[PDB]
Amino acid sequence: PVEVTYKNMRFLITHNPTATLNKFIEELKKYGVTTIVRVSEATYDTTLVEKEGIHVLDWPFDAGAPPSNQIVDDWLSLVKIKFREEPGCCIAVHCVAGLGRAPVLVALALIEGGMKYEDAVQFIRQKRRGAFNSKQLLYLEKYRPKMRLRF
Repeated sequence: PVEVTYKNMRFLITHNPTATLNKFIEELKKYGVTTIVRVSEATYDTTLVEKEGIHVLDWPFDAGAPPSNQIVDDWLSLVKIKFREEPGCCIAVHCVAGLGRAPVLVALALIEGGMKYEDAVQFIRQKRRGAFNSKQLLYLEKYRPKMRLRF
């Protein structure tokens, strides 16, 4: 469980539980996460998660493949609204391995928050070493930001 914080944003990058749901739920609730963004095939049932009060959003894309335009647009709007309506909260992004798709979204949040892509890569790699493969680093390098988040 690795946590990334920048300005008004706080993220928890997680993976499929190593160990079962109860420990997982308790940990998320303790971190203040109000939303889980699952971008891959997930190994747990949402029904218990939602009963605990954490909405799950399922925006999957292929491992190593870049997220669709819609996914990026939807993610950036969620980041824009959620942290303002619930200041101090945490957003969880979940990946199969917690090394590619989930850090990629967090990198996009950091870039749209003012970081250049190399700053964001290092910012996440400081918390989760070995994140991002070559295909994914190139995507972050080529990404051209909308630059519409306000702080």
